[PDB]
Amino acid sequence: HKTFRIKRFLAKKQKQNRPIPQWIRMKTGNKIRYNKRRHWRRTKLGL
Amino acid sequence: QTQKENLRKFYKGKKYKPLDLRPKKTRAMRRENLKTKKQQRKERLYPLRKFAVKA
Amino acid sequence: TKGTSSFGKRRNKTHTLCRRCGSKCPAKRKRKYNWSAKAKRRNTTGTGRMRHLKIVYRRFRHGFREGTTPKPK
Amino acid sequence: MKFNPFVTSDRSKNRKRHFNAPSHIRRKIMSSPLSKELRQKYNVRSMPIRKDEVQVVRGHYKGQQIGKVVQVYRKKYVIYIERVQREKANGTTVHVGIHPSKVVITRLKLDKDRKKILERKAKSRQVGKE
Amino acid sequence: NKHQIKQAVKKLYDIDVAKVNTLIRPDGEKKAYVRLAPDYDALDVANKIGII
RNA sequence: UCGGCUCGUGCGUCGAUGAAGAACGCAGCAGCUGCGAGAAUUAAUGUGAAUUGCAGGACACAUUGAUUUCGCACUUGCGGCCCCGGGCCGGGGCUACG
RNA sequence: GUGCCAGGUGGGGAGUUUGACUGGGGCGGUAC
RNA sequence: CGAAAGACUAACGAACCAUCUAGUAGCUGGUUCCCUCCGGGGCCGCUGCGGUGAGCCUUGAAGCCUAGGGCGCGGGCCCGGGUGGAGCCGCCGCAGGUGCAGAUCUUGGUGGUAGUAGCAAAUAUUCAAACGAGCUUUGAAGGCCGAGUGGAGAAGGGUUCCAUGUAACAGCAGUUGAACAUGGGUCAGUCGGUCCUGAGAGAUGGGCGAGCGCCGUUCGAAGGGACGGGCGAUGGCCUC
RNA sequence: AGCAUAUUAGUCAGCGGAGGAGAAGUGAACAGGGAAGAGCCCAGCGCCAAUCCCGCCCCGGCGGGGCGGGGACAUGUGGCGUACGGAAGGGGCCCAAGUCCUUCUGACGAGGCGCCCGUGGCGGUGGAGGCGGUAGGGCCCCGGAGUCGGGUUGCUUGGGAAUGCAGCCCAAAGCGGGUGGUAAACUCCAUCUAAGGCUAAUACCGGCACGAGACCGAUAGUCAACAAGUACCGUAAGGGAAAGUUGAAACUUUGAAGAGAGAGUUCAAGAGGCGUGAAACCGUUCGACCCGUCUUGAAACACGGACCAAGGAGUCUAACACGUGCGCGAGUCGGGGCUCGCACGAAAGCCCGUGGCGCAAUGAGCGCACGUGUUAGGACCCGAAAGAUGGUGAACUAUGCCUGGGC
Repeated sequence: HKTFRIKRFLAKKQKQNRPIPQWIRMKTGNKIRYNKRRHWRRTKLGL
Repeated sequence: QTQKENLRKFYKGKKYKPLDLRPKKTRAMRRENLKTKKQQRKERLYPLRKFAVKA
Repeated sequence: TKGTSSFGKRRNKTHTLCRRCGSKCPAKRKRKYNWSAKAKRRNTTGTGRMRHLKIVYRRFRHGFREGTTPKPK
Repeated sequence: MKFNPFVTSDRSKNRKRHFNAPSHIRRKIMSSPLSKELRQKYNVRSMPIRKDEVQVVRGHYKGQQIGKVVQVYRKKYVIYIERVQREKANGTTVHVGIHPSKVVITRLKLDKDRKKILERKAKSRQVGKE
Repeated sequence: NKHQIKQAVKKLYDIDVAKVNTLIRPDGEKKAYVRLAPDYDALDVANKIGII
């Protein structure tokens, strides 16, 4: 039992839980080395 | 752009036109030289004069 | 049993997401106070997109001109 | 000495403006001097470098050989030259970036825009001389 | 909605639709299963579209 | 040291034509940032041959020419009025208080 | 009945105080 | 709020959050260089500014290290050597957020303890083979759960579900995993929501209120809807 | 040095409303000197609806002209007139001169010509006046009422028999009324004209865009130099980090692998996804009690201290006193103004002596600087139990109610 808004929030939170693309490490001024990753057990969503 | 230029040519000269065809400067700007006959007569009878001193 | 045992009975949410401020602010006016300047600066004009005020600044720098275009080639 | 206000002369501001310049400003920043022959011909000292025949006058690759510019990477403020290159670990060849201020333009890739820019600069120079 | 999806499929691919089922995927996209009319072969239609 | 702090100067421009703020979405290949279903931007003007992490723009040589959601209610719940099209469905415009 | 002033009542409530010395302090005492 | 214990009010003899607030303290703790005199002097040291040193420096600045040579009562300093890679110092003045061993000091790092305490609740494992560089899988035994250690849901979680593949984590290990990586998966007129009002919440009128507002929920010109008839509905041109 | 009036303080918190300015028109005023400078309009009383708003035609602040219908308005629009009396600047593109000789280096240095430009002596580029830039140029009439005033109450002020504000009661006059800093009666004098309205030197910790600094330099400076109000915590109100630096320029073999041995790049990896790189800690090759502290008394069976690095505590402003140094000296001392423009210059220079302090007391030297001391301020640094204002919670629990389930 979910609402549409909760489900959309969950979908957005799911689409953000991926590693960075590797080619971004090759850019000219890149300071990132890895991804704000979230684990369902380690950290809980704001609900 | 073509549709809106045609619409602006259409509504030109009309007193009332759609809001999007009305100028949008700022709510405050969208919200002067009239003088009363008294002030006009005062200005006519007593205008500011051009003068110099010590001559 | 007021500690660990009581923490296991946590099933019903007091709060949910707000439709105005998005936090988990029905009064027409916004909730803000002078005794929390940190809270005031966490949400103020400039912490968002300003998707209308920046254009206002750009248009002010030119006198709010409209109905004109740069001279065609 | 600089007297004009609204001009910075502050080190941090100058460096920030330099390192965050938009590409059309980096075009004029990445300018090179014209050779003595070209300078005499066009009455122009320097031009923004185009994707030109130039020489290298500083660094490891300085010399008299003339090479064609093959890439202008304004993001890295360097130009790639025809034969100014190096060998990688796996034997492949990679260009070595040279700053345009260390290159002398010997031949100009001329079009209508380049010719009008040269005419503008020469006319300003001759107005200044008069 | 199902009416709009059915009409859009009919107009785009010049075909008939028997029925439409819809779900909203856990990534937020809406997926539609369009069952075609019995007199239409979904394999040939898919080949026309480009898939399969 | 592309950041602060402090001082000074000029200006001193939000919003129902719908703001500040929030949500969601948008790139050929997460964040920040930029944008709004015309979504990593369209047009125009100036500038002038790049963008770049990776192949992928015929760039007319007159190098026109690279660089949305936040009437009644808040569950996408339920309407009403007038038109338009397809035969109930879809589209458009309306419908807050003072 | 309401508005304003006046007198009473009012630990229901508010604020505050409840000295010093001293063969520990309190009690006694005053050598304050 | 309390069948009363000052009990409970998100791990209470007046909750929690921010501000007033760096609240006050006759009280505890700490308070940083040398020498001299009684009981001031520092060719001591740090950072920056004005002058000066035709000062020093990629033929190597600062910084750091050094059982090297020395100077000074010392605060300290000079030189040798190393490594380091870009700036720095002397003198005359000016200025200060200017010298630490303590503050149950603040932050960061690291020891002995110490390969130590420990990895002991719920009866229990064994044989063979397979893959593999090297507790998993299969088969066979022996066992256990027996108002379940079974099969399904609600709240909550939010992808943990499925398949494939494979350092950190799973306090031993792992060829295994709710871990990591890649890619998939949730289909409704009939199962729910959606509809009703329940305790209750809460607009309008009205009242109160300096005001944001809140009191009140029946205490006001509160009906916008009915088959039936004529003007005009004529519109299909009057069936409905 | 308690505390209640007082102070804190009309201050924090709370509520409402703006503008580019607003408002005004313990402890103050007036006079004096400056910055600026600007004045006006209704009602009323009078004379003459003479006034205003809302289809057709003609010319990006919706106006002007003509023509015709509707309304407002006599319960009063307009003209004259109101105290001094009245009427009869942005945007774009450009413009000087060495990459000369020798030489150092991995690559603006050094030595020469000092050569060249200079109205031009910050940044980038592997220590620069000789690429962008910079400098200076180009395209007869005449008065506002539940108002004044009075009483009382509460707050407020320096306002004292009551400065201002407000509630309640009383409640006006017209040679009247207010004020004249002690209540009152009588009486002269002065001064203004309340109860209507408009109106351009000053303020600015927010915003847009700039310039600058005897400031900080990654435990500092904003919490935030970096995907920072982010990660993360809490139901929520809220709380809230850490975190900058390679360089100049990015094949063979052992092993399951991580990981190594060679080889290679580079000035350098004794720079290897990281400048330098300390200490703590680890691997390898005869006299003599422990400091800090409070204490009459400490080695104490008194407290703090496992070790190391970095940070860390007498400051600034104002006042006063005395001492010292300097200038002038019965005097001494310039907020404002003037000096062409703001690199330095928010400097410096010059001048209006108002004013301050001093030169006279009694009664009801100045200015500048430095030091030391005592203060008020956070007040040398850290430290309460408390108090106040506004908000967030009944997901635990407490009790009442509604609708279910179970024994």
